[PDB]
Amino acid sequence: AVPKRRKSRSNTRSRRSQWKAAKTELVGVTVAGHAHKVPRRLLKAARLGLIDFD
Amino acid sequence: ARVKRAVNAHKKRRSILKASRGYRGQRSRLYRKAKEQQLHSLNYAYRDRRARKGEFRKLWIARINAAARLNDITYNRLIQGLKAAGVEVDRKNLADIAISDPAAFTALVDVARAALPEDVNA
Amino acid sequence: TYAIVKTGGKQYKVAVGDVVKVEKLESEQGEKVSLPVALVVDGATVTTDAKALAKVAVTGEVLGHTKGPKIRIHKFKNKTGYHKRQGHRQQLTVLKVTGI
Amino acid sequence: PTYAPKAGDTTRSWYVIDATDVVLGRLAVAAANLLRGKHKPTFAPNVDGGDFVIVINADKVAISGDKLQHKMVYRHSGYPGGLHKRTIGELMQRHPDRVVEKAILGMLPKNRLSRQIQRKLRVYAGPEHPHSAQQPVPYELKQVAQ
Amino acid sequence: RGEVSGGGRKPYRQKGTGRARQGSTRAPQFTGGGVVHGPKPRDYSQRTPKKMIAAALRGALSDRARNGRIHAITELVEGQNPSTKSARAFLASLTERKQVLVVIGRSDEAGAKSVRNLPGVHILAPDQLNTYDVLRADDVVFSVEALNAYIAANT
Amino acid sequence: EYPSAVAKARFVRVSPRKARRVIDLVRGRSVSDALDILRWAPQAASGPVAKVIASAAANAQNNGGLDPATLVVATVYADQGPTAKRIRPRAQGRAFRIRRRTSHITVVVESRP
RNA sequence: GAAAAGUACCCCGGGAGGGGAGUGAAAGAGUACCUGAAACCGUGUGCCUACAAUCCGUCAGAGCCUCCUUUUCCUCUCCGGAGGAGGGUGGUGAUGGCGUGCCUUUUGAAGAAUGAGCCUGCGAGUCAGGGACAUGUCGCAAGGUUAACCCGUGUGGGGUA
RNA sequence: AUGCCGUGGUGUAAAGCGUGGCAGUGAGACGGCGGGGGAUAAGCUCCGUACGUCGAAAGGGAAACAGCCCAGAUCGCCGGC
RNA sequence: CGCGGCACAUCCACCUUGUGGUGGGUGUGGGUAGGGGAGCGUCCCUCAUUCAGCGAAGCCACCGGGUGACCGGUGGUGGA
Ligand SMILES: [Mg+2]
Ligand SMILES: [Mg+2]
Ligand SMILES: [Mg+2]
Ligand SMILES: [Mg+2]
Ligand SMILES: [Mg+2]
Ligand SMILES: [Mg+2]
Ligand SMILES: [Mg+2]
Ligand SMILES: [Mg+2]
Ligand SMILES: [Mg+2]
Ligand SMILES: [Mg+2]
Ligand SMILES: [Mg+2]
Ligand SMILES: [Mg+2]
Ligand SMILES: [Mg+2]
Ligand SMILES: [Mg+2]
Ligand SMILES: [Mg+2]
Ligand SMILES: [Mg+2]
Ligand SMILES: [Mg+2]
Ligand SMILES: [Mg+2]
Ligand SMILES: [Mg+2]
Ligand SMILES: [Mg+2]
Ligand SMILES: [Mg+2]
Ligand SMILES: [Mg+2]
Ligand SMILES: [Mg+2]
Ligand SMILES: [Mg+2]
Ligand SMILES: [Mg+2]
Ligand SMILES: [Mg+2]
Ligand SMILES: [Mg+2]
Ligand SMILES: [Mg+2]
Ligand SMILES: [Mg+2]
Ligand SMILES: [Mg+2]
Ligand SMILES: [Mg+2]
Ligand SMILES: [Mg+2]
Ligand SMILES: [Mg+2]
Ligand SMILES: [Mg+2]
Ligand SMILES: [Mg+2]
Ligand SMILES: [Mg+2]
Ligand SMILES: [Mg+2]
Ligand SMILES: [Mg+2]
Ligand SMILES: [Mg+2]
Ligand SMILES: [Mg+2]
Ligand SMILES: [Mg+2]
Ligand SMILES: [Mg+2]
Ligand SMILES: [Mg+2]
Ligand SMILES: [Mg+2]
Ligand SMILES: [Mg+2]
Ligand SMILES: [Mg+2]
Ligand SMILES: [Mg+2]
Repeated sequence: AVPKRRKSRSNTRSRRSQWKAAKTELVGVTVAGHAHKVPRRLLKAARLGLIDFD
Repeated sequence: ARVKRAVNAHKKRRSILKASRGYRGQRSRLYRKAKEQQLHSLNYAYRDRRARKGEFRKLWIARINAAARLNDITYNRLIQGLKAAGVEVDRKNLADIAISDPAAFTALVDVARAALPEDVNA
Repeated sequence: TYAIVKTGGKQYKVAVGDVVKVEKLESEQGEKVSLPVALVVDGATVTTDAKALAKVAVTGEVLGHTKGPKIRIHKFKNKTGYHKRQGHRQQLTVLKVTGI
Repeated sequence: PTYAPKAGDTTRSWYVIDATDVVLGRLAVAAANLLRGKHKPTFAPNVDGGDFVIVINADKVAISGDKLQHKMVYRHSGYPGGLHKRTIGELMQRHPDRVVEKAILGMLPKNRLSRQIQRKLRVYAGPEHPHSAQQPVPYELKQVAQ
Repeated sequence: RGEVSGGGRKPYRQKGTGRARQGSTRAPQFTGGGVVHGPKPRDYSQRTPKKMIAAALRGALSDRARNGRIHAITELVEGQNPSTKSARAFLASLTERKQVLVVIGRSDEAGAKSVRNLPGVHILAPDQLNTYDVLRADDVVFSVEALNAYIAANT
Repeated sequence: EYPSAVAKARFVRVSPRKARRVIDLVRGRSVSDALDILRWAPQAASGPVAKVIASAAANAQNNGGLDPATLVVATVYADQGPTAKRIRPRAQGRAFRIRRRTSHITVVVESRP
């Protein structure tokens, strides 16, 4: 099966705009006084110092 | 002498693309497709310039019929009576009158009704 | 008051002070023209009669000569190689109604 | 140029038609014309002029007995063998208002504007309607003599 | 396409490929291919009869004479040493127009060299007069010997 | 309208579509929020984009002398850069082309209360 | 670039790259470099679009947005015009009618016959000959004309076979 | 009955005839009328028809609908029959 | 049919009374293969003239024009 004809700009764009990244929600944490923002699932690691904030 | 085509050849391309502004798809972007759409567009415009006279007459007739039946007479007999009375007011102006001066339209209806024959079926 | 003036093969509903674009008249700019009418409404009266109307004319003043919109024609037929381009620009005359 | 209706130009009124003995086709034509606004000199085919129409006593409309016995109403569900037929008699037994509404809708122009036009139609089977807040003036079918 | 380098063999198979058959790589539709009906060396020259040639030259000189643009001089420079300055002064005295034709004998080297490099001055021998040069010239300047030679040649 | 600073990253070796996927996450946000959104974004193109945004903020603070705490990512987009072409051999002697696309990433940050 | 005068120095950055400075008439010439079109890909923005069956246009046509002018109003008016009305540009197009893509080949194709993904550039009645026929025009005219060749800086003058 | 030849009148611009230059065409289709072949079937096949349309003809009508009915588009008009 | 613009042919009178123009009647102006007539645009040479580092070409936008191919003006970019 091969495409019968090339898609139109609108038809291509409607599908192409659905390929996007989901944004992760971030919470606030303070380590050694400095305050950072981390994803909530890493809150325990951030508190215990296993997170390298760079 | 050898002549490059580009300078001469771009004039019709620019004109066609300028004329095809507002089309959607390839029809406003590519010269070859805009050319075909231009052919169709100008044929449609030529046909519709002639057909719109009939369309406007149709609209006028409909509005005149509405006003006549409001004044209790058919379009049939209103036109026949106006012809008999020798009133040569246009259909366009008749519709304009019907919308703008209903009293004048009523007066015209009485004139046509008077000019109508005593029995229209003889 | 207003009237239905006949000119150039067409009819126009005009009142005093109106400006109308009509077909070209062989009249220069500035001078006056008198035109026949098909109906005169002066409130409740319509006068609806050839004899009474033939003695009434509207007086207009030629405001100038203009042109209609440019019309482009490109006649075309399906599989023939037939094409025909053509342009047109109708000549018009502008009237200012001052009479009735 | 000829008059072109603007937004806010159009005015609407309320009409109530009693269908106690009117022929179905006659009633449908009258209602369709009223809905579309063909009775007004300001009519334009691209503008939804026209007035609200209420039909009462829809169960009393005049239909011939052979029509009640033989006129079919068809529907296809989309599945194979999905054709369902009922007689006008059964339809009048169950939903008399639907017979009238279907007749009226068959007479409107088949375009988008008719979808918005038909929203002004109310058909009731009994002699009562809830729109007493509006004041529907009675409308009777008349024929202008020619 | 027969003279472009290469292009001898058929590039690939006619059938079973899905592409246009091509015959040679130097076909005119190819980039770098041959030129169709292109320029070749040509000889531009016509067989105008002598009677017409002579009549045209005579008409040109007649126009010049009738309008009064014909001058005759004995010589251009007094001595045997060319002097562009004096020659230019002499022609400026004779006429003031941009283009000048000078007809002098083939043996008058001092006169030739004196006006050789003056802008707007053209030199030719009496037996080499022709319509293009005469019509280009605003004025015609004859040496006496040149004028007599031309008149004697044409009887 | 607002004081601003610009930064550009030309010839970055990431496909423009892949760069857009992460740019759309931070367009319009403040610099501080955009930086950590890109920090915790799992996509690989989050690195270069974060570098450009940080460089633009640095330009604003250093050259323009603007307060870093008020910087907002106002404009950001990714254009196509030059594309290099490679060949991938396939079955039965066929040879397919491969494109190595690059991007030009432009960021404008402006300071506003 | 006329000339390397090919960006000292500082900043972000592992680099790449960039910003500020600086050179230059010009960086709207930064060794990816004269000019810098189209296809193609973004970002901002005005209008429209999630009850509708659309060869994608055309004719009719409301409503919005924008920019200018004629009125009456803020008369602060030297203002300027907010704003009110009218009129006109330009953008968009709810809604109504009409409407079977181009080429080729065919008796006949919107055709479910052929060909074309798109743009830019290139790609097909030419040249030779005192050839042949017919015409327009010019010179000479019961005559017209030279070929080879000769002489001239040439396109000019000779040359009767 | 028509059709055909000649002749005298009347009418009719873009008929006709001669001689040259330049062609294209030589696969036609459907409909009406008269016939052959076929089974008096074929959207079948072959002839005739100063018969028509299409081909190479747009517009209105026949729901749509080369060949049927009306009618031959120089252009413009928001005029009329 | 009405009113206005265009073109071809013919006729009628004027101007050089056919090389052709002036005005007025009448007819005509669907069109494939094909025949005839007249034009637009690009480049090069020659003659005359004219513009150009106070900005040529090319490109882009806008505002206009012609019966057609097409044209002009203004601005921006650009650098012969
Ligand atoms: Mg499978
Ligand atoms: Mg649009
Ligand atoms: Mg008509
Ligand atoms: Mg055909
Ligand atoms: Mg070879
Ligand atoms: Mg071969
Ligand atoms: Mg090569
Ligand atoms: Mg070559
Ligand atoms: Mg010779
Ligand atoms: Mg192998
Ligand atoms: Mg400098
Ligand atoms: Mg420059
Ligand atoms: Mg430059
Ligand atoms: Mg490049
Ligand atoms: Mg460049
Ligand atoms: Mg909706
Ligand atoms: Mg449908
Ligand atoms: Mg539409
Ligand atoms: Mg339809
Ligand atoms: Mg076939
Ligand atoms: Mg096809
Ligand atoms: Mg298909
Ligand atoms: Mg087929
Ligand atoms: Mg085939
Ligand atoms: Mg096939
Ligand atoms: Mg294909
Ligand atoms: Mg030649
Ligand atoms: Mg001859
Ligand atoms: Mg016989
Ligand atoms: Mg012949
Ligand atoms: Mg044969
Ligand atoms: Mg045959
Ligand atoms: Mg038969
Ligand atoms: Mg038979
Ligand atoms: Mg057959
Ligand atoms: Mg037959
Ligand atoms: Mg054919
Ligand atoms: Mg037809
Ligand atoms: Mg015919
Ligand atoms: Mg038809
Ligand atoms: Mg009638
Ligand atoms: Mg005709
Ligand atoms: Mg013709
Ligand atoms: Mg032809
Ligand atoms: Mg300069
Ligand atoms: Mg040039
Ligand atoms: Mg320029």
